[PDB]
Amino acid sequence: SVYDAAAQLTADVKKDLRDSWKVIGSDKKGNGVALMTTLFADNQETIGYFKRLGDVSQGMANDKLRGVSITLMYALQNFIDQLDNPDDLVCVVEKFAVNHITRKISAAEFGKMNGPIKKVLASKNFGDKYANAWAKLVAVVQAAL
Amino acid sequence: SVYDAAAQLTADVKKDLRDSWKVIGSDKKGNGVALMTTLFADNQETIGYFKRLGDVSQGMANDKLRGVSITLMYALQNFIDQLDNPDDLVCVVEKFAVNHITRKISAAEFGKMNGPIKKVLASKNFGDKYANAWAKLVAVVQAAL
Ligand code: HEM
Ligand code: HEM
Repeated sequence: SVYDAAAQLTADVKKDLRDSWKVIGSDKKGNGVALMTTLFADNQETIGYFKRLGDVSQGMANDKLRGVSITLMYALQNFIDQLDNPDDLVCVVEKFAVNHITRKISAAEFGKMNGPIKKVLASKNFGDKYANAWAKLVAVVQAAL
Repeated sequence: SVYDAAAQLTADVKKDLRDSWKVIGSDKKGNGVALMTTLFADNQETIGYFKRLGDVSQGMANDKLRGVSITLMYALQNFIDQLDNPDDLVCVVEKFAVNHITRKISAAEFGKMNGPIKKVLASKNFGDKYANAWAKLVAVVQAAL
């Protein structure tokens, strides 16, 4: 359950999330677009869910893609900000899950963002320890899907 | 159209938006809920759009309402952060407008948030000058609806 998943965010996991976000969250536009373009490159099958965006290969030059990419980073910002209060983290995660459920995004589908996150993290000198930390946060959302 | 509305965001207006946000945005849960509950109190009819939230009379105590309220504040955070780049502000405003258009929320209906905003600002001692600045930000989003 989402409540059990949130409890998996231990002290050190929370710390690693904050430490890496401090760097990653510094460039929301750049890292956000990198996240999306990597998702579409490594998992081309997900492009169908983003028909509204148009030609996704344009990257940064695609206004709709840039809009979604920047907005995506503020969702991550939101999650990180709620790490101190599990009750708040959960209600925000559930809200966030509602819109993805409406788009029929499964927990398995949602989990594909883990690849992109791991790569962007590694490009900034953050290794497996951090990728695993972020995977735990993603799992919280997966539990609500 | 959206670009044209963003043009009213002059140097002075952006300055007041940033200064007032520094305070208002420092308690996203508290002020976010204040905005929502005030909207519902002053315009009871807007509750019709939030049936999914359940018993909104519970306010802060309502997990779903609290979830929407906190998240709402991150949309504003997004906008404030994009003020110095019209291109980015526009793509993020248009993305934001997509979900509200799907909900059949007209520009006039969206404008009802001006009252709550003015009242929340007043509670932190930000007068009409600041309320006017925020009305202009709301006008940019209204231009997309
Ligand atoms: C770290 C993981 C993810 C985060 C934090 C995230 C965040 C967001 C946010 C905040 C929005 C914009 C608000 C909204 O329209 O609901 C959004 C839109 C969307 N997301 Fe996710 N998302 C994630 C992963 C994914 C994945 C992996 C898929 C699909 C395989 C997905 C599919 C969608 C779709 C289709 C939209 C609508 C885009 C549009 O038409 O504007 N998301 N996501
Ligand atoms: C400053 C003004 C406003 C801001 C920044 C704002 C922000 C947001 C955000 C961030 C979301 C979550 C993402 C999404 O589902 O689209 C949202 C959801 C929503 N907003 Fe707005 N909004 C504003 C005003 C309004 C107004 C005035 C109405 C109605 C008259 C409205 C109706 C909705 C509805 C119905 C939802 C869905 C709530 C749910 O069931 O989860 N919004 N809004």
